[PDB]
Amino acid sequence: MNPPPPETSNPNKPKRQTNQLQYLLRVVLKTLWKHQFAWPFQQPVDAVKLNLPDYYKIIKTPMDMGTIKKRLENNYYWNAQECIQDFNTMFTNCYIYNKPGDDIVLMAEALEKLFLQKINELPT
Ligand SMILES: COc1cc(C(=O)NCCc2cccs2)cc(OC)c1OC
Repeated sequence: MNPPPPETSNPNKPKRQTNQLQYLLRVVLKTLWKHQFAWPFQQPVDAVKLNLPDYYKIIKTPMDMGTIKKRLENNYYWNAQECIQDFNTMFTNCYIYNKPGDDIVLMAEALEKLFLQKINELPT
């Protein structure tokens, strides 16, 4: 069975909006979303649908771009670094669950390179 997806709101967590977080939604996330390899990453891994009964037996900090998008829309994050950490968790989860050379890993590697390209320079 699937675990609950990561929270996208939390009333006792303080919220914040910054220029860098606005950019992370408007430019970084919304650009990566349109990439031809983004589709595996647009929603939480559904282990029942995808027939990955070991996924959440291996991956204990799940993350995906649909969750990140909702978090950005809700001003869930305190700063850009917190959001960037969720992207990095999403990519590393893929590398951990799989192995080098797998099609899904080739997709994550390409997306990670584009992500790094986009966050290399952030607004002030
Ligand atoms: C989001 O992370 C993952 C997503 C998928 C996924 O959508 N699989 C559907 C068919 C595919 C297989 C190869 C390319 S896409 C598979 C993974 O591992 C098999 C992942 O990593 C855990």
